[PDB]
Amino acid sequence: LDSFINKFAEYTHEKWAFDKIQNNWSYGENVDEELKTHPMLRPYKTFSEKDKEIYRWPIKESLKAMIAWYNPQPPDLSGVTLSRELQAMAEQLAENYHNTWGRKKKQELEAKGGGTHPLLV
Repeated sequence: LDSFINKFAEYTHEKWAFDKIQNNWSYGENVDEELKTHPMLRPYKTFSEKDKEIYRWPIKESLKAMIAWYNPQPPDLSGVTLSRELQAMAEQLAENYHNTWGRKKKQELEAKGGGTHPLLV
């Protein structure tokens, strides 16, 4: 929504960075079998533009469509369970993954030169 949204990509990385050290992916060049390292061992608060292809505007529109209608520690988010006022809204948030990306999914197989997939339901 605001400049705080840049810290949401931190959370997506804070959980994503924490398990790598937990699972031998420490640091040094990239994800690899012979190396078994963590490529992006760096906070997103002061980040480069390589994650702007995943986070930012794609995650902004994730948080902007709603208004229309190094060992980081990610905190626990399940402190408050989503009641039916919000549980059915996550039923709509999961619908976004098949609407925003699903529309691209229809435009993914129709912009390659053919192909069909049963997921289009």
